[PDB]
Amino acid sequence: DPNIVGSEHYDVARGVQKILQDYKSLQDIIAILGMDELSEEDKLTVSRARKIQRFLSQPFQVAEVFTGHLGKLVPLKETIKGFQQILAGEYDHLPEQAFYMVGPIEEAVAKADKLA
Amino acid sequence: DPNIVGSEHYDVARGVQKILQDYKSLQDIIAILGMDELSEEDKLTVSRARKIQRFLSQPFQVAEVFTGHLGKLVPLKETIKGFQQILAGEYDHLPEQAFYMVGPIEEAVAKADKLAE
Amino acid sequence: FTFASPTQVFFNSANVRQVDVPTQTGAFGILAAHVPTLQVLRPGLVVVHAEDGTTSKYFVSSGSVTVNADSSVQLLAEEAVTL
Amino acid sequence: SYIRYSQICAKAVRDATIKIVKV
Amino acid sequence: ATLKDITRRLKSIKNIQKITKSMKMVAAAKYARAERELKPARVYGVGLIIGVSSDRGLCGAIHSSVAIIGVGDKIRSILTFKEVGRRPPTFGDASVIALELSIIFNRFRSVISYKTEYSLANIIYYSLKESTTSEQSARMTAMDNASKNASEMIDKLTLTFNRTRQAVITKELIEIISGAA
Amino acid sequence: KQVAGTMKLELAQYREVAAFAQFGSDLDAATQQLLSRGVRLTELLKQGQYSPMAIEEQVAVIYAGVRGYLDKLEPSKITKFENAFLSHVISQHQALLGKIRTDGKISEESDAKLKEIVTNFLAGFEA
Repeated sequence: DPNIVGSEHYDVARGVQKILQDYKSLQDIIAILGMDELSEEDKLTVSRARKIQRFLSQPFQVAEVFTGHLGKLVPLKETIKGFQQILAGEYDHLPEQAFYMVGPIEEAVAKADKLA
Repeated sequence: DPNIVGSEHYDVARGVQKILQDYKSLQDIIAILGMDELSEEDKLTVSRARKIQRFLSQPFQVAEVFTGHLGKLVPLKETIKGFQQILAGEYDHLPEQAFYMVGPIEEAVAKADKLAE
Repeated sequence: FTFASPTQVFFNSANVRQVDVPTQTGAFGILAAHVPTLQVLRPGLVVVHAEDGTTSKYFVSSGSVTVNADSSVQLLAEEAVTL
Repeated sequence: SYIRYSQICAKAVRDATIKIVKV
Repeated sequence: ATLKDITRRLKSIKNIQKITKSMKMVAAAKYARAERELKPARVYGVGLIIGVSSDRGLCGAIHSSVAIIGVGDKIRSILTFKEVGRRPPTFGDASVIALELSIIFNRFRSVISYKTEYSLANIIYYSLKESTTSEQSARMTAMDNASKNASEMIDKLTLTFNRTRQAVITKELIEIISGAA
Repeated sequence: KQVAGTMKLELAQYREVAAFAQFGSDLDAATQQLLSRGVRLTELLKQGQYSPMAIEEQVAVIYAGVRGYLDKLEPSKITKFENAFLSHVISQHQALLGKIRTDGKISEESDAKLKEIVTNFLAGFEA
């Protein structure tokens, strides 16, 4: 609620949710035809939503063996900032797998550097 | 039955039902590929079927608050003739919303003029 | 000799004696030994003299005739109909 | 141009789809 | 989850599958027409960035492969000539393109493999004839793949339908036994 | 058995392609033919209520269509063809129908007799 968590926190949360529901609606046509048959408006939401999906995932400290990776604890302000930038279109050039299983937004950039 | 309501009445009833049933199969195409894919013969039957859909509808005299304008009673002989004319393609020049919520076929002609200016 | 419209092909790499051709300046009868030239056509008849002496008559509206350094000619029109 | 001339000759000899989009 | 929702979805995807399979044979028949007319076109056209495509999509990686001018409305869709692909390309269409005014198009090989004065209009005609033969055969495969994807989708939903059908029977039966006991 | 066996196969060949009739002016010439034979044989199976037909009248109307006399005939006027064709054969050729019924089969004489009727009836109808 904007009155409790803040107007910026709420809007980003609802932005993340809007694009994921928009992506979920196209799921059928994507499976029949393909991502390449979508419009330029839809292809842009799909790429961003798929990056948002992966940036939602997180390595857990209890799952330090199940993954072999390091446990990540991300502050609230940095969590809001991270998703806000993907929604505004700041990391459109970056690959999908860079957002998969990372801590803050800075690690998504640092992961993309190794794949360059 | 042709031997009850008349062969003229019966054939219009089945004719109206035939084009609406055929339109249903055409609706399955324009849902995915769109209106641009249909043949000139196809969009002729679609426009007629859509006009017949609306001409089946009429304002009721107990439903003044729902549709806005008053209700009216349509005689049987005018009902057979009305749909008969649309099936022949006599009103392919008239707009679609001219058949919506009107009485006899004469009201559809008068409404077509009222949509222009 | 190659003679073709966008619709159909009449001759495919002949093997022919001579071809009468309408050209912007009068007409040209291209023999087997003709100078390398590039010419543009006008509304007129094409007469094809077959290697066995026989004749073929078609009509040409417009196009181009191309005779290369060797003994090869490619005639192409926008439309060619009989008769 | 010769193209305009060629198409005019084409119209007369037949006596025996694309649309223009400009921003 | 309800039988009614699954029955509706089955008929929905079956409608897509029947349409995509109906366009596989259309793009097989139109390709046969396009290759029959490409033989006399190849022998006709032998002797600035021009992109050749069409308005009609659903043909796979054809519009994406080709990377004022620009024939085919789907090539300007990324950043002009409109109304192509619906009917086979005539010489008159290639003439109008030359009238308004170093060339990129898809060259036909087979059904699987592809590659991306008066004489100037002939090159435009050569590209147009080659493009539509490429566009149709690529659409043949695109809708063949889509008809496979829709059929796999039906198969998965049919298994759900059968589980739900069994589930409803048992649920009705328990409500009767319990009501008796 | 003679006209049914052919009809059974032709209608089965139709059903394997019938689901693609909405584009039935864009397919191969071979499939278009199967579509045409299918729709014409279907129109033959349509019947009015309270008016059942004798077996010899049934085989004669099915004979037309199964032999391909309705292929170049508008689908809407197949029923109008049948009712007129049946009325004519009942009036003029009682001996023919009487022979198909009594023999229980289609003799080569009755087959030729029917052929001369339908060919000449078609030309008058399609004019």
